[PDB]
Amino acid sequence: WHDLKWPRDLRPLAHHDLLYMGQISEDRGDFNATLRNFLVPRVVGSQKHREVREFIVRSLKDLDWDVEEDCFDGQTPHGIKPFCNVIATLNPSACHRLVLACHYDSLLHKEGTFIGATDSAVPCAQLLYLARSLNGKLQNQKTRGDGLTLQLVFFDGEEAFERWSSHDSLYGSRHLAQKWHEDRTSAERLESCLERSEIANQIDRMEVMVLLDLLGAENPRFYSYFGETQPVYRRLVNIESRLNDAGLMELPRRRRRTNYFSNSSTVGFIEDDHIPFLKRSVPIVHIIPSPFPDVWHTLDDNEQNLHHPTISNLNKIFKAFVSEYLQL
Ligand SMILES: [Zn+2]
Ligand SMILES: [Zn+2]
Ligand SMILES: [Zn+2]
Ligand SMILES: [Zn+2]
Ligand SMILES: [Zn+2]
Repeated sequence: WHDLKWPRDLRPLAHHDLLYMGQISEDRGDFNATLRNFLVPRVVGSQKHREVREFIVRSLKDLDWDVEEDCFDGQTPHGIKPFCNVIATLNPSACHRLVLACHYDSLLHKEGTFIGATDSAVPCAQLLYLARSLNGKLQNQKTRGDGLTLQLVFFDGEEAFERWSSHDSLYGSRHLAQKWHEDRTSAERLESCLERSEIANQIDRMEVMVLLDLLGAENPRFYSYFGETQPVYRRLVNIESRLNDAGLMELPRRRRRTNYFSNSSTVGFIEDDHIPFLKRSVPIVHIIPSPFPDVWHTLDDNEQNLHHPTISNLNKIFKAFVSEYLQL
Protein backbone atom coordinates (compact mmCIF):
# COMPACT_ATOMS: atom_id res chain seq x y z
CA TRP A 1 0.00 0.00 0.00
CA HIS A 2 3.18 2.10 -0.31
CA ASP A 3 4.58 2.77 -3.83
CA LEU A 4 1.84 1.31 -6.05
CA LYS A 5 3.09 0.68 -9.60
CA TRP A 6 1.42 2.21 -12.64
CA PRO A 7 -1.12 -0.40 -14.02
CA ARG A 8 0.41 -0.48 -17.53
CA ASP A 9 4.07 -1.30 -18.05
CA LEU A 10 5.67 1.68 -19.78
CA ARG A 11 8.03 0.60 -22.56
CA PRO A 12 10.59 3.23 -23.66
CA LEU A 13 10.14 4.70 -27.13
CA ALA A 14 12.51 3.25 -29.73
CA HIS A 15 15.34 5.60 -30.76
CA HIS A 16 14.06 5.26 -34.33
CA ASP A 17 10.59 6.58 -33.41
CA LEU A 18 12.03 9.29 -31.12
CA LEU A 19 14.18 10.65 -33.98
CA TYR A 20 11.09 10.44 -36.23
CA MET A 21 8.65 12.18 -33.84
CA GLY A 22 11.34 14.86 -33.36
CA GLN A 23 11.68 16.40 -36.85
CA ILE A 24 8.71 18.73 -37.45
CA SER A 25 9.98 19.71 -40.90
CA GLU A 26 8.09 22.12 -43.16
CA ASP A 27 3.89 19.59 -40.35
CA ARG A 28 4.71 23.25 -39.61
CA GLY A 29 2.32 24.86 -42.12
CA ASP A 30 -0.20 22.10 -41.37
CA PHE A 31 -0.20 22.94 -37.64
CA ASN A 32 -0.64 26.65 -38.38
CA ALA A 33 -3.54 25.89 -40.73
CA THR A 34 -5.21 24.04 -37.86
CA LEU A 35 -4.42 26.80 -35.34
CA ARG A 36 -5.87 29.62 -37.51
CA ASN A 37 -9.31 28.04 -37.10
CA PHE A 38 -9.05 28.59 -33.31
CA LEU A 39 -7.63 32.12 -33.30
CA VAL A 40 -11.08 33.70 -33.08
CA PRO A 41 -13.17 34.72 -30.06
CA ARG A 42 -14.97 31.54 -28.95
CA VAL A 43 -17.42 32.83 -26.36
CA VAL A 44 -20.01 30.33 -25.13
CA GLY A 45 -23.24 30.49 -27.17
CA SER A 46 -21.67 32.58 -29.94
CA GLN A 47 -21.65 31.73 -33.68
CA LYS A 48 -17.84 31.56 -33.81
CA HIS A 49 -17.82 29.10 -30.91
CA ARG A 50 -20.39 27.04 -32.81
CA GLU A 51 -18.10 27.11 -35.85
CA VAL A 52 -14.99 26.07 -33.93
CA ARG A 53 -16.93 23.12 -32.54
CA GLU A 54 -18.03 22.14 -36.04
CA PHE A 55 -14.42 22.31 -37.21
CA ILE A 56 -13.30 20.03 -34.34
CA VAL A 57 -16.07 17.48 -34.97
CA ARG A 58 -15.41 17.35 -38.72
CA SER A 59 -11.63 17.15 -38.45
CA LEU A 60 -12.02 14.02 -36.29
CA LYS A 61 -14.93 12.45 -38.14
CA ASP A 62 -12.76 12.78 -41.25
CA LEU A 63 -10.03 10.70 -39.52
CA ASP A 64 -12.64 8.00 -38.77
CA TRP A 65 -12.82 8.65 -35.02
CA ASP A 66 -16.05 8.15 -33.11
CA VAL A 67 -17.17 11.70 -32.26
CA GLU A 68 -19.87 12.58 -29.71
CA GLU A 69 -21.22 16.11 -29.21
CA ASP A 70 -22.32 16.17 -25.58
CA CYS A 71 -24.56 19.24 -25.55
CA PHE A 72 -26.63 20.50 -22.61
CA ASP A 73 -27.99 23.72 -21.06
CA GLY A 74 -26.71 25.06 -17.71
CA GLN A 75 -27.35 28.00 -15.35
CA THR A 76 -24.74 30.77 -15.08
CA PRO A 77 -24.54 34.29 -13.61
CA HIS A 78 -25.46 35.44 -17.17
CA GLY A 79 -28.54 33.19 -17.31
CA ILE A 80 -29.07 29.77 -18.87
CA LYS A 81 -26.41 28.86 -21.45
CA PRO A 82 -26.06 26.04 -23.96
CA PHE A 83 -22.82 24.07 -23.64
CA CYS A 84 -21.33 21.37 -25.80
CA ASN A 85 -18.41 19.10 -24.95
CA VAL A 86 -16.78 17.20 -27.82
CA ILE A 87 -15.65 13.65 -27.06
CA ALA A 88 -13.67 11.83 -29.71
CA THR A 89 -12.59 8.20 -29.26
CA LEU A 90 -10.30 6.33 -31.64
CA ASN A 91 -11.60 2.89 -30.66
CA PRO A 92 -14.81 3.10 -28.57
CA SER A 93 -14.71 -0.63 -27.70
CA ALA A 94 -11.29 -0.52 -26.05
CA CYS A 95 -11.69 -0.79 -22.33
CA HIS A 96 -8.99 1.71 -21.37
CA ARG A 97 -8.48 5.28 -22.61
CA LEU A 98 -5.53 7.55 -22.57
CA VAL A 99 -7.42 10.88 -22.41
CA LEU A 100 -5.98 14.12 -23.65
CA ALA A 101 -8.10 17.17 -22.90
CA CYS A 102 -8.38 20.94 -23.20
CA HIS A 103 -11.20 23.52 -23.30
CA TYR A 104 -12.33 25.22 -26.53
CA ASP A 105 -14.37 28.12 -25.03
CA SER A 106 -12.70 31.52 -24.56
CA LEU A 107 -12.99 33.99 -21.70
CA LEU A 108 -15.61 36.71 -21.99
CA HIS A 109 -13.29 39.65 -21.20
CA LYS A 110 -14.70 43.01 -19.98
CA GLU A 111 -12.08 45.17 -21.74
CA GLY A 112 -12.65 43.83 -25.26
CA THR A 113 -12.19 40.99 -27.76
CA PHE A 114 -10.20 38.15 -26.19
CA ILE A 115 -8.59 35.49 -28.42
CA GLY A 116 -7.11 33.24 -25.70
CA ALA A 117 -4.33 32.10 -28.03
CA THR A 118 -2.61 30.08 -25.26
CA ASP A 119 -5.94 29.59 -23.47
CA SER A 120 -6.62 27.30 -25.12
CA ALA A 121 -6.45 27.76 -28.87
CA VAL A 122 -2.94 26.25 -29.01
CA PRO A 123 -3.82 23.17 -26.92
CA CYS A 124 -6.98 22.60 -28.99
CA ALA A 125 -4.91 22.75 -32.16
CA GLN A 126 -2.25 20.47 -30.63
CA LEU A 127 -4.82 17.73 -29.94
CA LEU A 128 -6.10 17.82 -33.55
CA TYR A 129 -2.53 18.03 -34.82
CA LEU A 130 -1.58 14.92 -32.79
CA ALA A 131 -4.56 13.01 -34.18
CA ARG A 132 -3.72 14.03 -37.77
CA SER A 133 0.06 13.68 -37.59
CA LEU A 134 -0.17 10.22 -35.92
CA ASN A 135 -3.21 9.02 -37.85
CA GLY A 136 -1.40 6.28 -39.79
CA LYS A 137 0.06 4.78 -36.62
CA LEU A 138 -3.07 5.28 -34.54
CA GLN A 139 -5.20 3.49 -37.13
CA ASN A 140 -2.81 0.54 -36.99
CA GLN A 141 -2.80 0.56 -33.18
CA LYS A 142 -6.63 0.57 -33.22
CA THR A 143 -6.74 -2.95 -34.75
CA ARG A 144 -4.40 -4.66 -32.25
CA GLY A 145 -7.17 -5.65 -29.84
CA ASP A 146 -5.00 -4.62 -26.89
CA GLY A 147 -7.72 -2.82 -24.86
CA LEU A 148 -6.16 0.68 -24.92
CA THR A 149 -7.15 3.62 -27.07
CA LEU A 150 -6.71 7.38 -27.37
CA GLN A 151 -9.59 9.70 -26.42
CA LEU A 152 -9.68 13.48 -26.90
CA VAL A 153 -12.02 15.69 -24.89
CA PHE A 154 -12.65 19.32 -25.81
CA PHE A 155 -14.55 20.71 -22.84
CA ASP A 156 -16.96 23.57 -23.10
CA GLY A 157 -17.48 26.27 -20.51
CA GLU A 158 -14.21 25.91 -18.50
CA GLU A 159 -14.04 29.70 -18.03
CA ALA A 160 -16.00 31.58 -15.32
CA PHE A 161 -18.61 34.08 -16.54
CA GLU A 162 -17.92 36.38 -13.55
CA ARG A 163 -15.77 35.61 -10.46
CA TRP A 164 -14.32 32.09 -10.57
CA SER A 165 -16.29 29.92 -8.13
CA SER A 166 -17.31 26.26 -7.84
CA HIS A 167 -20.73 27.38 -9.17
CA ASP A 168 -19.25 29.67 -11.88
CA SER A 169 -16.73 27.61 -13.89
CA LEU A 170 -15.99 24.16 -15.27
CA TYR A 171 -19.47 23.71 -16.69
CA GLY A 172 -18.46 21.12 -19.30
CA SER A 173 -16.16 19.10 -17.06
CA ARG A 174 -18.55 19.01 -14.07
CA HIS A 175 -21.29 17.82 -16.43
CA LEU A 176 -19.19 15.13 -18.15
CA ALA A 177 -17.65 13.75 -14.98
CA GLN A 178 -21.06 13.16 -13.34
CA LYS A 179 -22.55 11.65 -16.49
CA TRP A 180 -19.69 9.17 -16.94
CA HIS A 181 -19.74 8.33 -13.23
CA GLU A 182 -23.49 7.53 -13.39
CA ASP A 183 -23.26 5.48 -16.64
CA ARG A 184 -22.54 1.97 -15.24
CA THR A 185 -20.58 -0.71 -17.11
CA SER A 186 -18.18 -3.63 -16.45
CA ALA A 187 -15.19 -5.55 -17.91
CA GLU A 188 -17.40 -8.13 -19.69
CA ARG A 189 -19.03 -5.44 -21.88
CA LEU A 190 -15.64 -4.09 -23.04
CA GLU A 191 -12.66 -5.02 -25.23
CA SER A 192 -9.68 -6.51 -23.35
CA CYS A 193 -9.55 -4.75 -19.97
CA LEU A 194 -6.35 -5.26 -17.96
CA GLU A 195 -6.64 -8.35 -15.73
CA ARG A 196 -7.48 -7.18 -12.18
CA SER A 197 -8.98 -3.79 -13.06
CA GLU A 198 -12.19 -2.57 -11.43
CA ILE A 199 -14.53 -1.08 -14.00
CA ALA A 200 -17.97 -0.14 -12.65
CA ASN A 201 -18.75 2.92 -14.86
CA GLN A 202 -17.50 4.96 -17.84
CA ILE A 203 -15.22 7.20 -15.74
CA ASP A 204 -13.21 4.11 -14.62
CA ARG A 205 -12.18 3.62 -18.28
CA MET A 206 -10.16 6.86 -18.19
CA GLU A 207 -6.71 5.41 -17.43
CA VAL A 208 -5.09 8.84 -17.10
CA MET A 209 -6.29 12.29 -18.17
CA VAL A 210 -3.64 14.63 -19.53
CA LEU A 211 -4.99 18.20 -19.49
CA LEU A 212 -3.26 20.88 -21.57
CA ASP A 213 -3.72 24.59 -20.87
CA LEU A 214 -1.96 27.92 -21.26
CA LEU A 215 0.51 26.61 -23.82
CA GLY A 216 2.25 28.64 -26.48
CA ALA A 217 4.25 31.26 -24.60
CA GLU A 218 8.04 31.15 -24.54
CA ASN A 219 9.72 28.98 -21.92
CA PRO A 220 7.02 27.40 -19.79
CA ARG A 221 7.92 25.56 -16.60
CA PHE A 222 5.95 22.45 -15.69
CA TYR A 223 6.01 20.39 -12.50
CA SER A 224 4.43 17.16 -11.33
CA TYR A 225 1.25 18.41 -9.62
CA PHE A 226 0.06 14.89 -8.58
CA GLY A 227 2.03 12.13 -6.84
CA GLU A 228 -0.44 9.60 -8.29
CA THR A 229 0.73 10.20 -11.88
CA GLN A 230 4.42 10.82 -11.19
CA PRO A 231 5.25 7.66 -13.26
CA VAL A 232 3.44 9.20 -16.29
CA TYR A 233 4.83 12.66 -15.72
CA ARG A 234 8.36 11.21 -15.53
CA ARG A 235 7.91 9.97 -19.09
CA LEU A 236 7.52 13.58 -20.28
CA VAL A 237 10.69 14.50 -18.43
CA ASN A 238 12.58 11.58 -20.03
CA ILE A 239 11.20 12.29 -23.51
CA GLU A 240 12.22 15.93 -23.33
CA SER A 241 15.69 14.87 -22.16
CA ARG A 242 16.11 12.43 -25.08
CA LEU A 243 14.94 15.03 -27.58
CA ASN A 244 17.58 17.44 -26.27
CA ASP A 245 20.32 14.73 -26.37
CA ALA A 246 19.33 14.05 -29.98
CA GLY A 247 19.54 17.81 -30.72
CA LEU A 248 15.92 17.88 -31.93
CA MET A 249 14.70 20.90 -29.96
CA GLU A 250 14.59 24.39 -31.37
CA LEU A 251 16.87 26.63 -29.35
CA PRO A 252 18.25 30.18 -30.02
CA ARG A 253 21.91 29.11 -29.82
CA ARG A 254 23.92 25.87 -29.78
CA ARG A 255 24.74 24.14 -26.45
CA ARG A 256 21.36 25.03 -24.94
CA ARG A 257 18.74 22.55 -23.70
CA THR A 258 15.03 22.97 -23.04
CA ASN A 259 13.98 22.32 -19.46
CA TYR A 260 10.20 22.66 -19.61
CA PHE A 261 9.45 19.63 -17.51
CA SER A 262 11.06 20.09 -14.13
CA ASN A 263 12.03 16.88 -12.44
CA SER A 264 10.46 18.06 -9.18
CA SER A 265 7.02 18.43 -7.63
CA THR A 266 5.44 21.70 -6.57
CA VAL A 267 3.18 22.69 -3.68
CA GLY A 268 0.33 24.32 -5.58
CA PHE A 269 -3.16 23.49 -6.77
CA ILE A 270 -4.90 24.88 -9.83
CA GLU A 271 -8.69 25.09 -9.99
CA ASP A 272 -9.31 23.38 -13.37
CA ASP A 273 -11.23 20.95 -15.70
CA HIS A 274 -9.48 17.98 -14.06
CA ILE A 275 -10.97 18.54 -10.58
CA PRO A 276 -14.44 16.87 -10.90
CA PHE A 277 -12.55 13.88 -12.28
CA LEU A 278 -10.02 13.94 -9.47
CA LYS A 279 -12.87 13.52 -6.98
CA ARG A 280 -13.89 10.35 -8.83
CA SER A 281 -10.34 8.89 -8.75
CA VAL A 282 -9.27 9.64 -12.33
CA PRO A 283 -5.48 10.05 -12.33
CA ILE A 284 -4.50 13.49 -13.71
CA VAL A 285 -1.47 14.97 -15.34
CA HIS A 286 -1.97 18.72 -15.69
CA ILE A 287 0.30 20.18 -18.38
CA ILE A 288 -0.04 23.83 -17.44
CA PRO A 289 2.86 26.19 -16.69
CA SER A 290 3.74 27.56 -13.26
CA PRO A 291 3.74 30.49 -13.16
CA PHE A 292 1.05 31.24 -15.78
CA PRO A 293 2.23 33.19 -18.80
CA ASP A 294 2.25 36.97 -18.23
CA VAL A 295 -0.42 37.37 -20.92
CA TRP A 296 -2.88 35.21 -18.89
CA HIS A 297 -6.45 36.60 -19.14
CA THR A 298 -5.25 39.81 -20.80
CA LEU A 299 -6.05 40.97 -24.35
CA ASP A 300 -2.36 40.32 -25.10
CA ASP A 301 -3.04 36.55 -24.98
CA ASN A 302 -3.01 36.73 -28.74
CA GLU A 303 -1.53 35.26 -31.89
CA GLN A 304 1.51 37.49 -32.18
CA ASN A 305 2.68 36.64 -28.62
CA LEU A 306 2.80 32.92 -29.42
CA HIS A 307 6.31 31.39 -29.61
CA HIS A 308 6.79 29.06 -32.60
CA PRO A 309 9.91 27.28 -31.34
CA THR A 310 8.32 26.45 -27.96
CA ILE A 311 5.16 25.20 -29.70
CA SER A 312 7.14 23.01 -32.13
CA ASN A 313 9.16 21.67 -29.16
CA LEU A 314 6.01 20.87 -27.17
CA ASN A 315 4.46 19.19 -30.25
CA LYS A 316 7.50 16.85 -30.45
CA ILE A 317 7.24 15.98 -26.75
CA PHE A 318 3.48 15.29 -27.02
CA LYS A 319 3.77 13.18 -30.19
CA ALA A 320 6.58 11.15 -28.57
CA PHE A 321 4.54 10.78 -25.38
CA VAL A 322 1.42 9.49 -27.14
CA SER A 323 3.64 7.18 -29.27
CA GLU A 324 5.34 5.76 -26.18
CA TYR A 325 2.17 5.35 -24.13
CA LEU A 326 0.27 3.61 -26.91
CA GLN A 327 3.40 1.83 -28.27
CA LEU A 328 2.80 3.12 -31.78
ZN1 LIG B 1 2.27 3.34 5.60
ZN1 LIG C 1 -24.20 15.33 -21.51
ZN1 LIG D 1 -8.47 31.03 -18.99
ZN1 LIG E 1 -7.98 27.92 -19.76
ZN1 LIG F 1 -4.22 21.43 -12.12
